[PDB]
Amino acid sequence: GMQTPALIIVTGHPATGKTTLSQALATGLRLPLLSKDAFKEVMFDGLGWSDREWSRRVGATAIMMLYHTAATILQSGQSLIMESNFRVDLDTERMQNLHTIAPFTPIQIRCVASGDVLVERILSRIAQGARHPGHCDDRSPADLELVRSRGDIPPLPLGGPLLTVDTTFPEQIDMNAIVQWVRQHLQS
Amino acid sequence: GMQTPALIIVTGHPATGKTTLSQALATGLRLPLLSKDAFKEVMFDGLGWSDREWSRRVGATAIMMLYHTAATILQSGQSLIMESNFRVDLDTERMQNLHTIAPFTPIQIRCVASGDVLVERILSRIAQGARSPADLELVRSRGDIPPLPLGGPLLTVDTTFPEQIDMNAIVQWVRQHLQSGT
Ligand SMILES: [Cl-]
Ligand SMILES: [Cl-]
Repeated sequence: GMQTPALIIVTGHPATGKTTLSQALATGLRLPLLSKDAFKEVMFDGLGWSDREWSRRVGATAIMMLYHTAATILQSGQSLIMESNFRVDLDTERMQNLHTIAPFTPIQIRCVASGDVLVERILSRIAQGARHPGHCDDRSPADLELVRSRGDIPPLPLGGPLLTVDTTFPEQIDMNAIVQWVRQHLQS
Repeated sequence: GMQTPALIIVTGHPATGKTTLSQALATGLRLPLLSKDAFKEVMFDGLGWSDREWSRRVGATAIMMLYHTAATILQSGQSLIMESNFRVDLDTERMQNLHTIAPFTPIQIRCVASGDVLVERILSRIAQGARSPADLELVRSRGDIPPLPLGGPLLTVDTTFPEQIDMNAIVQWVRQHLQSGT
């Protein structure tokens, strides 16, 4: 059909639950999922990894791949989910540029959690190796105090609906309710 | 839709017309297009250039990115086009692995053209900012790329004389096979 496709943006600071949530949305809505960190990991596996500067350069490149791949999916009329710790200062204009070549209707989910919970997750994920080593995640005492005192990520000013999901206490999260929230908005 | 999605594979050696043709298929069928060269270009722009082994590594990584992206698109039930100079020895297994995690119905288009025309195109692309004598000799004498043994329909398109290519006919050839698999 001629309908404008939906672009579901899942954002949040690192460790706020955006990975799990975006994956649940992909399974629940049967939609393609483009994740910055997943793209970075494909690149670390193909080109190698080293230090934080390389991680940053690979991340900037992964973000470029995310927008490139999104455009061709949206141009086919298919909806999709994009997940990253999006930055208002740079991603607002990237989303505008995307919209110009591949029109979409935005739906945004922002994940948040307490500093203490975020610090616990960052540490355990790195200790238990759930996190790819190439990311070279800043895990020093200063880094963790910055994580702890950061507050919630600002959402992208895209228009359209926004849901904020606090994952501080995961037991309180009803994933199907979140999927249904998106479905209702896709239906409109 | 619950129909198995199609995976349209556009293969060919460099400069055989696989780029233009895959773009015509994407726009003509309104499907996503994943191109090895296009992914490589995004990576060179973000990471830079160096010795030609780097380009080789970037190429290998772009391919991995192609299969990564294809999987999620196919898993949603959406059909797509993948364009590359696919290699029988490595991409046969990668396509099998993809099928396991993201079932698809393959449709293949292989582009070919005379070596002389291929050299001309490559030289002009090199000259028009868009190649050793060994590189060019390999281009001229190499012969046609082997198609991937994936089953499904195969169409070979000889682009030595582009004026005689009916692009719509090719679109409808694929579209008829899509209707056949619905
Ligand atoms: Cl997360
Ligand atoms: Cl070409």
